[PDB]
Order: sequence, then structure tokens, then C-alpha cells
Amino acid sequence: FILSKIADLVRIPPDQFHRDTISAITHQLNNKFANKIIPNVGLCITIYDLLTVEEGQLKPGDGSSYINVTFRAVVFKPFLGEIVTGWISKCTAEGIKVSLLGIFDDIFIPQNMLFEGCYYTPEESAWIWPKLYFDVNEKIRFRIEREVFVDVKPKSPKERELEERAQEKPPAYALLGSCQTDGMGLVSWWE
Amino acid sequence: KEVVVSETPKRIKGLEFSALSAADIVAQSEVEVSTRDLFDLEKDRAPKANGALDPKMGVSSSSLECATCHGNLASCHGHFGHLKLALPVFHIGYFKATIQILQGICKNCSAILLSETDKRQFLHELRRPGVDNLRRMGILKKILDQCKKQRRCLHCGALNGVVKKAAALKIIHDTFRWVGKKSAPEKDIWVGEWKEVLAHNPELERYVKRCMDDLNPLKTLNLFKQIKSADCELLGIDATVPSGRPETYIWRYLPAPPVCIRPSVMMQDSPASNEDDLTVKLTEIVWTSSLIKAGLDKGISINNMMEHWDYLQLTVAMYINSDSVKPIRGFCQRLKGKQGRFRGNLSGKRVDFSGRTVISPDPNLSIDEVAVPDRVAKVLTYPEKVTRYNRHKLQELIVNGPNVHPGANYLLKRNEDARRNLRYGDRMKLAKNLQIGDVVERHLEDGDVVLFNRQPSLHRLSILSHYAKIRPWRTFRLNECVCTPYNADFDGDEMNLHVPQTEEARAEAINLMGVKNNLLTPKSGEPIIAATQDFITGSYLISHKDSFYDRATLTQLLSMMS
Amino acid sequence: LVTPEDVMTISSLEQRTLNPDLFLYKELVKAHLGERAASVIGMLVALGRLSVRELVEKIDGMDVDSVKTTLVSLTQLRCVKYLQETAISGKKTTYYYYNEEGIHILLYSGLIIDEIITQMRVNDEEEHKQLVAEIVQNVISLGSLTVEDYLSSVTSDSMKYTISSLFVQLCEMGYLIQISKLHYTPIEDLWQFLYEKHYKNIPRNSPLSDLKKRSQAKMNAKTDFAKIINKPNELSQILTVDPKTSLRIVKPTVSLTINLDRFMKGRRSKQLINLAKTRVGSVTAQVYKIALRLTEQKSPKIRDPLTQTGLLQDLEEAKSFQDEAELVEEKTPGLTFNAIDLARHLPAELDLRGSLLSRKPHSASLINSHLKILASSNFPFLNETKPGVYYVPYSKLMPVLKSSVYEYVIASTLGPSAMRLSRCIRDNKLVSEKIINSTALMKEKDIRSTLASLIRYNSVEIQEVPRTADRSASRAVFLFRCKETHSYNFMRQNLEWNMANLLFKKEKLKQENSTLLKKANRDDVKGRENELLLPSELNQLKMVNERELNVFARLSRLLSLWEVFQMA
Amino acid sequence: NYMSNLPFGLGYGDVGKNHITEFPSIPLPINGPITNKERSLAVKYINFGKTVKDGPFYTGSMTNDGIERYSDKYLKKRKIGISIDDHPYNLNLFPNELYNVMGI
Amino acid sequence: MKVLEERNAFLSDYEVLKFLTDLEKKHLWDQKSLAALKKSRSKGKQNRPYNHPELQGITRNVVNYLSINKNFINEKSGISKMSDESFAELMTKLNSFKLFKAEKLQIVNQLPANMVHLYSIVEECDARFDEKTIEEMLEIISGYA
Amino acid sequence: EKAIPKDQRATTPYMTKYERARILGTRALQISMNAPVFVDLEGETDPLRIAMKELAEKKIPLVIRRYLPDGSFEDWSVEELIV
Amino acid sequence: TEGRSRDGGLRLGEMERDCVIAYGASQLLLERLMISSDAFEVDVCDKCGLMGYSGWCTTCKSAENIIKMTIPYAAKLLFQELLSMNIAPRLRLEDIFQQ
Amino acid sequence: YKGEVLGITRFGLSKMRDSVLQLASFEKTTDHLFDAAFYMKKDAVEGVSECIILGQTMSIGTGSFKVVKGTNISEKDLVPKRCLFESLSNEAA
Ligand SMILES: [Mg+2]
Ligand SMILES: [Zn+2]
Ligand SMILES: [Zn+2]
Ligand SMILES: [Zn+2]
Repeated sequence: FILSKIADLVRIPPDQFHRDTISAITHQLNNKFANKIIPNVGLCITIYDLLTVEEGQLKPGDGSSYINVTFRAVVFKPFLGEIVTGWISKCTAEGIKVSLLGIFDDIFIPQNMLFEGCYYTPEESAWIWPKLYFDVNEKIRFRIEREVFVDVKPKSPKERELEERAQEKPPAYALLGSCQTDGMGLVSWWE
Repeated sequence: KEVVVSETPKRIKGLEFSALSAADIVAQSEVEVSTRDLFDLEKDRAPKANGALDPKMGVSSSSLECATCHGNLASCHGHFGHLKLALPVFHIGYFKATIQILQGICKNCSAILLSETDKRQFLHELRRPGVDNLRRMGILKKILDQCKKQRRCLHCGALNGVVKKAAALKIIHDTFRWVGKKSAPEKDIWVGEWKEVLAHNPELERYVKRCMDDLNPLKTLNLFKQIKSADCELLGIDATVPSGRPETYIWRYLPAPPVCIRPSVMMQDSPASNEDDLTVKLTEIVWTSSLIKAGLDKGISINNMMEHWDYLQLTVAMYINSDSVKPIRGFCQRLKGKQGRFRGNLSGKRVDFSGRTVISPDPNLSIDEVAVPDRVAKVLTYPEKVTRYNRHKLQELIVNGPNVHPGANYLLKRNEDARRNLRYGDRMKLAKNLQIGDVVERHLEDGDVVLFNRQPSLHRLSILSHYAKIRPWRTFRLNECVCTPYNADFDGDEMNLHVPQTEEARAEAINLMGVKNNLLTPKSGEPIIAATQDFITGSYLISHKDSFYDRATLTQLLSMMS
Repeated sequence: LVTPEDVMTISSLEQRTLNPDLFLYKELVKAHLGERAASVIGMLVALGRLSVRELVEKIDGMDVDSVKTTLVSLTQLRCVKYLQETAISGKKTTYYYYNEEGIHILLYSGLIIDEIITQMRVNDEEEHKQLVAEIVQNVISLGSLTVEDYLSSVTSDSMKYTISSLFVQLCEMGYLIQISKLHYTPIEDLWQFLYEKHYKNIPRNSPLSDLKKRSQAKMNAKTDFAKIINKPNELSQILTVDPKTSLRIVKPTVSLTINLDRFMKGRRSKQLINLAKTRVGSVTAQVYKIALRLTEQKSPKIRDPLTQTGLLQDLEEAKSFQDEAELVEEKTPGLTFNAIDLARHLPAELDLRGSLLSRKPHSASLINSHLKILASSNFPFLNETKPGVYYVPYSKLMPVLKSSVYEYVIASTLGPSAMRLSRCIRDNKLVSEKIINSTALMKEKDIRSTLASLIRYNSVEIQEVPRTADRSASRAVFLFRCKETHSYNFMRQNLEWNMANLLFKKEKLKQENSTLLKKANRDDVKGRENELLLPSELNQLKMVNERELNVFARLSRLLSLWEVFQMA
Repeated sequence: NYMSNLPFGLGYGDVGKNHITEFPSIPLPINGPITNKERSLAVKYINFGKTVKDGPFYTGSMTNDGIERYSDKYLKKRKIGISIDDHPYNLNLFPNELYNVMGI
Repeated sequence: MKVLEERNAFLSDYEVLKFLTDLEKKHLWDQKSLAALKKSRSKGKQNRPYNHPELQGITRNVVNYLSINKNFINEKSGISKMSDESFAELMTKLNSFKLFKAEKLQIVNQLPANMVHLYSIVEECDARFDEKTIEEMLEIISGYA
Repeated sequence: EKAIPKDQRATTPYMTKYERARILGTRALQISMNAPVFVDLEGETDPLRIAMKELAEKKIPLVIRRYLPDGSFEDWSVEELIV
Repeated sequence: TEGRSRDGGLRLGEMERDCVIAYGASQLLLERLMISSDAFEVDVCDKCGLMGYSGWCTTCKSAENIIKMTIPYAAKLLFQELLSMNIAPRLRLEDIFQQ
Repeated sequence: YKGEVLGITRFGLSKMRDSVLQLASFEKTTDHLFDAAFYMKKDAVEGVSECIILGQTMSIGTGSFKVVKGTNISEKDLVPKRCLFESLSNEAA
């Protein structure tokens, strides 16, 4: 959790001219930044406050107020030294699908930077160890090392048409964990 | 997921005019056109791949799919196709440009006819912060004339002379225009070469006359492709960006237009669809290109290919600009003319929500009013948005409907994209469900701002803004006081009425072009809306010194006055 | 049917519209120095003459310091020429050219150090090979490598003594020439600076007219420009000084930069040797390898003495420069050698005993026989002025060499009948539609098929014969022409564009393989590549490494083709 | 109607397809077999360019956290690059505008 | 749209909790939203033509993740009951414990009462200090517990 | 890109016909978009006439940004622009 | 359309355009000549001034720089005709806002 | 005002306008367009003719100024608020 100063142009419809300007601005900004991921900036939750509010200028055809506003918004940004308590929700023999209560879940962990001895099986046996393991939907503890922003998306209209008729990298922000040190992986290994 | 998406309104700051290089033509094109056939009797006249009417370039009717964007005629923006031309050809619009380019350079070593330190003073002058079109043409013409004066090139002086065209559409260069009483190694080589010819031709003695350095498009493309980027600026072709290379100005790839650019009409004369001029010309160009390509893998007569290749140099000429020997309508015919493209569609066009009928007088009308027929008031609508202030009024109008004049023709819901015709649908429910964002296209009403215009529109007072007044008859009635700015005289005159459709346009009309705000002509400031003939006569007869009125007559006069 | 999306990605259509002169050098600087340097050099190529502020306002890099650093890097790399032209009524600002010959150093680098390695008389010592390879690699990678830097670098004196020993030899071959102001200024601007002083040195009211003052000014300008170019083109003044009780030493203060003129003379000699090997059997072809090897060192200028690029050639009486070039060619006594001179440099491997047969041990008489067959051969390899001593001419060998190499490249590209028609249109001047049949006597079908296939290039010219006053080529028969100049022009452009395609391919492979290349080019990884690498990744590394080796082999094999069209 | 312009040497089957080969194909013979000398040319080529890029002559470049990990404390520096001004050069061959970047 | 700078001021995981709490009390109340309203706003687009989708979920998920008991072991929420003075009374220890690291946001909300926890939070800890200053830290960060 | 400070201003203090027409158009468009009005309607439904009434009462909350040709601009509220 | 039997519209010629200009009514010009005659929502790429379709530039194949704006369909037709010849009328854009 | 008497003839209109759209709308459409494309002209959209052709607002009349709605936001509700962890961490060094 870190703030971030973002400058954006915000359009306030004339319907919202009755409410006060700061509340209208924060409403529109929340609509633009509710659960959105800012490209290669991370995931936003809401907006903290506003810093500079320029006068709202009108284009010759709209009638709405277009306001240049500067705001700080809360961003989930682990860099390298953060331990988190996730809630796993899916298990697959490529690294367990660690997840949250629903803030954001698409993050993955690879086994190689997890404990070496932990290995997957086709028979769906949890873990094999040289003495203890865990099952799905339980507290986990891990780290963060590097961040990969998926921001490449060339999608042609006819390719999208064929995909729609037939009906991947879903996120622009993911997390990478590691359990190289004793303890992390569970908050109740001893005592 | 749900990454942030940003939209910022933008305007067109400027235009960059250039040429589409061969790379860009294929970059924009979504198909190549190669087959000379638009339809086959085998496919039952259904447009199939690589034809001139390939649907991937768009559709000609609103019941077809593009296969590029999958939209009908009302949605497809049109898509491009490209032609690969074996033995590329000259460019008619760039013919003068190529003539001037070949003047500035020598055709021997592909080097500019400018000293590497002489015109650099004027090159430096070109970077003046304040440079106009007159300045650009001035230094460019000076450079061209200096190159014309410069006979011998600094890399290879072969006596570059004139680059005059053929007496055709060909380029012929006088290699030895300025020779006399002089012997050179080039002259000796030429003399030996034509002594070799004279000894094997008993009749070429007369025909060796003329036969100077002819410049074909293929040679020019090869010579242009040898021009370095360094001396492109002195040719006026900025080579900073790709496609600034002069060789891109030679016709090599033909960007065949989208189908929407050249629509194919439905059911003219014969039951079969009728094609159009640009389609036919590109079909023929495809045919001749295929023929010339086939001649490369078979070796047709070089004289015969010159016939077909020269026809390619022609068939593109009136494909772009029909000038040479004539009803063939090319591209430059679409843009030129009173009914062309610019003067016919860009600056001046036909407009919606307008009417025209005979004008009749009306003294009981205010000078800033026009009497509008209820018959045209029931078609000419204003798209009023429903607010907290007019919702009951718009509900009453919707209940009235499209057949009773204080009514409405269409309703556009806030969350919908198509307007609901009010002829059908039990308008009672729509009136009840009217929201605060819907649009009611209600009939023209009293006090509506309308534009009123009589042609010819000589001065700006030929079009004024009035307040509509709905009346039973079929004429546009106006106060005779406001006939003078229009130059109208109720002798059968017809005037055009325009209904502005937006709030800003309506306010601008009634505030700047209103009759009350335009009682004086801006040419001199003298009043122009005033009494006409019978009003002047009646005023004179009233104010005449013999006119005496008792109390009853005076009060009746005042009551008629008001 | 190919899709427009499918082409322009695997078809390289968008690279066909780049001018090869800009594309090649841009790609070279991209590969070697960096993208800012390449952008600067590309702006310099597109805009031949511009200042630093022009770079600031044209390149997106709107920074004085960054442009300054990139430009100083390019100037150190000998890839940029500069000048300071003074505006008297105000402030002077320096302008910037781009060095053409400088970029060949990094380009020809492999061939450069290869000819360095294989050219030394003493090459059988492995350590000496490594020393000379490393020293010439350092000089071409650093630019102006200097003794006061390298001697201070080397940590032991005895290996410092050899460094100075190699320098004097390497300068005498001309491989290390003294850099100066003559190596950063344009030739036309030098000619103008030496033409405007002499137009200003003439006092008024002299009886001579404008023509005579112009003639005297131009001859004085020619003579002093020739002196100023002759002084640093070949000199040993840096090697002249000798301290007491010490060996001959070069000036340590001066900066030693690798030359290209004598190396490219050696490359031309090497290509002529390969021509001889292809032309004549190896018995007396072996003697031709060292025959040109004793003249290549002091060989004259290949194409232009730089008196033909700085000014317009000539309008009236234009043969004077060819006349003076051949005059120097015949007036130079050092270049000419006798058979006694050659016997002192012939290797012991060659015997020259069975190389002759008069009728159907290093003897100067037999060497004279090879020299006579060379002089009287169909290609003018040598010309005889006096009995026993001849010389290598260039006033009549360059055109035939260019015609042969060009025409044979057409031979390698097109078919046999195309070769035949090319030969016919070359030898028989101004051929026609009946003259081709009269002088060819083969099948007209293939004749005109290959003819049409050959019209595409700049090989042949098409003429128009107007039967009437107005010119229509479909009304009357037309004849052909030669115009060999455009044909030679094409071989430049096509070859440089194909080269630039090679460098684009290799740099794009690098751009898609950068992570693996970075992992490879690590000190501890280097030499250890079969142990700490995953199977598929290491196998892919071998494939991409061999692919780069193949592209380099193709590059080198192509590198024997463009210089022979880079002459006059 | 432009459909009857056919030379006697030209038939009907060939015309109509057109569309050209996507890239012109003439196999150049400069891709012959490799030898030891050619492999050595490739090796010396890859050593070159790599030398100038590992040197100070790059001028090409256009985890950055404002907070320093304790691992980054007392950790090895990447490489102390020799600056362009750091390497000595000859003033007589560089313009006056380029002197400021250099260390006098 | 342009982001001025990525790394703005850090957030202690009590400032975020109180921010989301004052947000919930200012509007978008959870106990109020769980009730029904037949009339609604009557304007046409929600109460005073507005609605809050995609934001109530995110302001619930974060606040619930904070309100869950801190995972020192497998009674309170753990973040709820520290007042402002409760965090202003910690200076003489928080800013006296020299760490040469801005990693203080780790131990204010997670991993108390475990030496391995702190040894992971600050790297190379035992080499840096393993004598006596490894337990009073746990006691103080467990003081609220 | 520099606003002239309010204390001194060179442009005219009177409202031009174009300024009045554009202000009325903008205000009427806003009213037609259900913006609140600061005038007593007395049963008027036309947004244009409501805007004229607000202009007569000088209760239009818009300012006029008059750009000088040199690029600067001075801001004039509808209230301070005298008719 | 341009006929009474075809339910045609009334042409606002260059003369009426001149009169409306002389009035200084920019919004009325826009409404009569663009909104009420031929309004087309085109896709214009910000990188190349070339019109796209369905939010796709189909020349850089990126869809990243595509901007949405309304222009006369006559202007769109003119640009597509100019691209048919060897003219590339590249549109440069700028924000109305940010001052 | 250009220093020479320039007419209202087609040749005169090519004085300094550089507006290829306006020139082509006036007269000689094709030659002007092709010369502009060949010269790589970069004409901006500033005239009323070009603005009408492109559907833009002209800088004349009601388009010669800008309407701006004052936000009426005070300077007490714009400063950052509730920030102390950064101060604590800075004082920790
Ligand atoms: Mg009449
Ligand atoms: Zn389509
Ligand atoms: Zn020349
Ligand atoms: Zn694009």
C-alpha cells in the first residue's frame, strides 16, 4: 500500500453541478479508478485526496465541466520485502494458485523458488517432503522479488470477432512469491 | 484486470500532406486485387476474393458483410486494396514534380546539379524562422534555375540540358543541347556508336535526327532510387521520415479505393448491378498489369509491350485526372467543379430539418417572426431533451403524438441508440416512462428559433433568424417590413427555412442573426428593415395635414394600431 | 494467397523503401555504438550539413549535453567530420558533416585485422599473431590509440619494447597514419578555402584579364592543395626522432589512428590475385601474388587523388585530369621495378623452372618472361616504357576491370543467354532489333525473355525513335543503348541495400535473443557452456550462435563485391 | 474494350493471375560452404563490436526504488564505468564545443 | 492520465484502515446498503443520480483483510483499536531502534512474536545483531497484542 | 500560457454580442442537460429562455476566458461583464 | 438527397456559409454543416494521421493511439479519395483541454 | 500588407495562406493538392474554410474566446492530509 500522485482530466456532467465540486470530482475519479489497474503502475483501490483543481473548461459542444485535477490514490505496491497472508483457492501442478479474499487473485508462484523438496503429483497428493505439508485454502506466507507488467495487447477486430464467435495473460499486475527461508508458507508451523 | 482506460477529447491541429510509399500502401491495404474478374457466372455474380469488388474492401449495399469489419453499408468505413504494377509507371499529378526533380540532378551519376558549397548559403537561408509560401517557391525556383544554368555536374559533367517532355506524356532529355565546334570523348563515343548504326541501315540516316535521351518511368525509378538522402532537401522533398524518398512518387503500388468510395449501384437498366468508372478503370489497370507481368515470363515483342506499357501510362492518366484525348470521370473530376467535392460537399452541402415554400405577406406578424405552416411544423422538429423543467410539457406532446401539431414525432430513450417512432407503441406508456435524459423530437412550436434564407444570399442579411409562428396555410409568411433584407416581393418567391437542432446553435441564431438585432445593414449602418410601400402611403395619409379624427375614430385607430 | 499482414513482416517490403546509403550506415552504427549515435548519424546522412542546434531541433533528444556526448563519441570514432565557418557580422558556430571512409574501419574491421595478420612476413609465431591482432583490434575499437597510453598500460618493460618496435613497422606500411585537420574537413570546402585566398592575393590593375587570373589562381590552388595533401598522406616525421643510446622511437604525444588507403590497396591487390587464380593456372599465378605485392605498398591513389571530389571536373578541355593521372603513373620511378628487383623478394617455395616452354632458380630472365606475358596479355596488367622495366597502369585497367566484374555479376545472377545478350550489347555499340539477330544467331524467344528480365536493372538503356515529329514509341521501331554508368550505379545501391539487410537481420536476431546473448557473454560463463545450462536453452543457443556465424560468413562473402564498384 | 489487345506470342492462360511472387527469388551463390577461415572471421567479428560495447563507447542508453535494502548495503558495485571525459583524448582533434564535456 | 511519480509517500497499515473507515462512514455504508429501498432515488439513476459499483467491493475487501485477526498465531481485529495517541506514544522505541531501513511498515501490521518473522523482515539480521536486541522488538510490536 | 492578473486588464469591460450569444448557448445547453438553475422560472420550460432570465438577473456561473493573440488570457466572469 | 420527390434537403451553399461566418456564429456553422448534414464518428490514430476502423489503426496494427472524433463524412470521403491517389493527408491532433 | 500589391486572383491567394484545403476549395484543386503532397507541406488548420471542411470551431465570433466554469474550491481542502509515517521514517535515519 503506497500512494501515487496522478494528474487526469475529469468531466463533470451538468447534472452534478448541484453537488459540491470536490465531491463530484472524487465521484468521477472513483468511477475511473475503482478497481482498475493503472498500466505498469499497479492496482488502485480508491483516491486519497485532491491537490490542485484547475478551473473547469467547456468545449463548444458539450456543456459539461472538464477539470484538470491532481490527486493521490492508494496503490498496492510490494517491491521486494513484503510478506503477505494470502488465501489459496486453486491447486495445479505448475505452482499453486495463491489468492486473496477478492482484492486481486491472478498472481502465481513458481515451485523452483519455493522450497526445493515440494513436488506435485498426478494422483493429487499434496506434497512430498524429506516432514510436514499443507492443503488448499489455508494461510500462506511468501515474499516478492520482481514485477512483470503485461501491457502488450495487439488485438485485431476480426480476430476478436472470431474469438467472440468461438466463445491469455488476464492481468496487467501480478505477484511472485518465494519460500527460501524457514517459516513462510504458514503462520503456524510451530508453537 | 480492468486496466485503466483514458479518453481525452482532441481536435485537428493540422494536416501533413505527403505521398504513400509502397510500404504504406500495403500497410493500409487489407487485400491485394489481382483477378481481372469482378464476378463469375460460376459463383452467381457473388463478389469473391481478389476481385475489384472484393468485399474485404467494403460493401455496396446495407445487406452485406465486409469480411474485414463485419458491418453493413451503414457502418463499414471502407477498406483499401493495393495493386502490384509490373514495370511501374509515371505519376500524372507528380509529372511536373518529376520534371523539376530531373532538372536539379544529372541522370548520369544520380548527383544534384548544385555545387557542394555554392547554394549552401541559400540552404541556410531556408531555415529562416519566418518563411512563407512565396519564400518557399522563391528559393525553390532559384535552385531550379541555377541547376538549369549548371550544365556540367561536379561528379560527372555530361552536359545536362533540357528535360522537356515529348511532343505521348514522355520525357526526352537533350544530352548535347549546348554543343558546337567542340570535340569530346563522349562526342567521339557517340559518333562511333552512330557510325556503327549508319553502316547497317540504308534508311536510318533521316531517322537518327532527334532520338535524344528519353526518360522512361522505369529508368526514372531506377535513377531516383540512386539518389542519396543528403541532397533530397534541395529538391524540396523532406527525407527525415520514410516515404520522403523521391522514388515513392513514381506509380508502383496502386491503392485501389474502398467500395464505399466507388459504390456499385443496384438494379439500373438490366437486373444486374451496375459498376462505376473507378472500378472499371482499376479492373482494366489490373488486366494490363497482369498482361505486362505475363510478358516477362514469356518474352512478348518489346515493341508490343511498349504499346501496352504506354497505355498503362495513359489509362492511369484519366483514371486520376481526365485531360488527354470525353465523359470519363476520374478522381480529379470528383474534386473539381461547382458540383465537385469541395465546393459541392465540403464548403456547402444539403442539410436536414429544412423547408422551402412560397412566401406570402403577413402584417399581423411581428417583424422578428415568421408564420410557419402546421403541415411543415409537423415534420420540422426540435430534439428537446427532457429535464426537470419541461417533463410535463414533453409528456403532453408525446401523448398528442405525430398527427396533432402540438405533438412529437420521435422519442429517443436515454440508454438506447435508436429513436422510437411515435406512430406506433401506445404513446401513453412512453409519456409515463419519460426519463430526465430522453430526447423528444417535438413539432415546431410558437417561439421556436428558425433560420430564414432567400437565395441569392448576397449580404449576411439574406439569412435572418425569426421566431416560428404556426399557421394553417401552406406558405411561409413574413412581415413586409423585413422583405427588404431578403429582397423578396411575394410574386411567387420561395424562401428556405432552417431549424437549428442544438441549443448553442439556436441561441447563436436568435442572438446574432435575429431580426431585431439586424435592423441596420453592416455595410453602412443605415436602417434596412423599415416601412414598405403601403405602410409608407398609409402613414403619409394619416399624418397628412388634412387628417382630423374625432375621439371614436382615434380610439379605433389606436386599437387597430395595437 | 499471401495476406497483406503476412508480407511486410516476413517479406521486408518496408525495408525496400529505405535508401541503402542511409540504411546501411544507420544499421552499422546501431549495431556497434548505440541507438542515439545511430540516430545522430542518420540525421547527418539525411541532412548532409547541419550544426548541433539542428540536431537538437530535429532529433527527439532535446538535450545539449546528451547530444554533445553522443557527437563526441562519434567524432572519436572517426564517424563525423566537422568545420568552423565564421560569420563576420556576428557569432561563429561550428557545423558538422559525417565521415564516409571512417565507418569502413568498424565495417571492414574483420578484413582489416585479417589482412594485418596474414600480411606480415613473420607470422609463424603464435604469440606475435595474438599481440598484433590485439593491438590492431584496440586501435580500431578506440580510434586514436596513443603510445603515451598503451606504454603506460603495459605492466612489463620487455613487452613494452616490442610495442614500440611494431609501431614503426606498422606506420611504414601506412597502417598507422598521423591524424590531423586533413581528416575531418570536407574536400570541396578545403578546395574553396584554398581557392578564395588566391583570388584575394592578386593586386589590382594587372594587365592580365579575368581568364588569366582565374587560370593562375586555379593552378596555384592545385599545386598548394597537392602539397598539403602529399605532406601527411605519406610521412615518417613522427618516426624520425631517435634518442641517444636508444632505438628508433615514434612521437608518444601524437595519436596513432589506423589508415584505410594502403589496406584497401592491399584488398584490391588481393582481389586481382584471386582474379588471376581464376584466370590463369596456379603455376605462374603464384608469381603474380607477390608480383603486385611489391607495388601495392607505394601504389598510387585508386580512384581520385581528392582533386576530383572537391570541384567540378571540367567543362572544356576535360581530358587534362586523366592525362595528368597517367602522367604521374608513368613519371613515378619507384613503382617501376626490374626483374632483379623482384628476385630479391621471391619466396623459396616457388621454383620458376617448369613455368615456361620456349618451343611448341630465381632467374631474373624467367621472371622477365612472366612479366612480358603479363604486359602483353589481353588485360593490360603491365605497360612497357623501356625494355626490362614496366609498371602497373590504371588509366586503362580500371574501365575494363569494372566492365568485367559488373558483367560477370550479371553472369552470376542471370542465365547463359542473358550473359550472351549482355556481352553482345557491350561489345557491339548501339545494337538494334535486327543487329541482335545478326550478331547473336540463337533462339529469339529466350533472347527476348532474358532481355525483358534484364530491362529491370540499370544494365541497358531503351531509346525512342520518332518516325514523325511527335514521339511515339508504339509507332516506330526503337533501338537500344549501353550507358554503362547507370549499370555501375545499380551495383552500388543493390549491394549496399543487401548488406544493410544482413545487418538488420543480425541485429533483429540480437534484439530477440538479447537475454541469452547477455547470459552468454559473461566472463565466468565464457568457455563453460555445456554444464550450467538447461538442455533446450543450450541447444537453442547453439542454433542461434551457428545462425549468427552463417550470417557473418554471408556478410564476409558479400564483402568482396561492393568495393570493386567503389572505384572511380 | 481492352480485352482484345493480345500479342501473338502471348496466350490466355498466363494472364489474370498476376499477384507476383511475394519476394523476388534469385539464390545468390555468396552462401557457399564455410571453412575454418570463415568461422574465424565470424569469431573475430563477434569479438569486435562486443569490445566497443563493453568499452566506454556506448552512448546508447536512454531496482530504481527510492528505498535501499540492507542487502544493497555493503554490496558490490556493478561496474565503475570509465566516463567519456575520463579517457584522455587529443584537444587538437575535437571542436571547442566538445571541450566542456571533457575533463580539462 | 500521466502519472506524476510512482513512489509517493508510504502508507502505514493503520492510516489505510482509518481512511477506509471514514470512507465507509462518509458514504457507501455496508449496513445501509444491505437493506432494501422500493422508492430509491426517484431521479432515475440512483440516489441523487449516482451509484457506487466496483468500489464498495474493493473498500470491503481491503478493510475485511485488515480486520481479520493478525496471523501471529493460527481476539480482536488487530488493527481496529489503536488510536492516534496509541501510535504517537511509540516514538521513544520505534525511532530509537536503528534499522537503516524504511521497512517499518512490515511490523506495524504483520508478523509479531517470532524471531524468524523479523529475521525475514530485515535481512541478515542475526549477522547484524543477534545478542540482545532481538526480543524487546517482539515485545513492543506485541504490546498491542 | 500565462494568465493576466485580475488587478489590471486591458480587454474591454463590456460584454460583446458574441460573448452574450455563446454564454446563452452554453447556459441553455447546461439547462437542457438538467443542470440546476438559479432563477425563479415562473413556469418557463425553454432552457434558452431560462438562460436569458438568468442573464438578466446576472446569475450565470460562467466566466469568459479571453485569449490575447500573444497567447495570454484574462478571465471575465459573466457578473463583472457589464451589458 | 437533392430532390423534392426524393425527400431532398435544402442546400446551404457557399453564399449562406459566408453569411453565417459574417454573423460570427461558429456553433450554427457547425450544426448546419456538420451535425445536421453529415456527422461521422471516425477513428483517427494519434501516431499516424490515418483513419482507422473499429478502434484499429490497420497501418501500425496497434489500436493504442486510436482517437475518436466526429468529422464530416464529406471530409472522411475526401481523405479516403486522397489516399487513393498518392496523397497522404495525415491528421495531427491536439487536446482542446490542458490549456 | 505583404509589402506588395497582391490580388484576389488565384495566383494572389497563394500569398502566405499555405492552406491547401482553402486553396483547393477556391480553385485549381488537383494541382495545388499534388504540389502540397510533393513538397510535404504541413499546413495547420486555422482558417474558417479549413475549420468548416474538417468540422471544427472557428476562432471568429462566438469561437474567439473560451467559456470556463470556476470550480470555487478553497485552498484549505487541497493540501495533503493525514500523513505521518513518512515523517517517522525520515526521522528514523
Ligand atoms: Mg420575386
Ligand atoms: Zn468493412
Ligand atoms: Zn554528374
Ligand atoms: Zn497508427
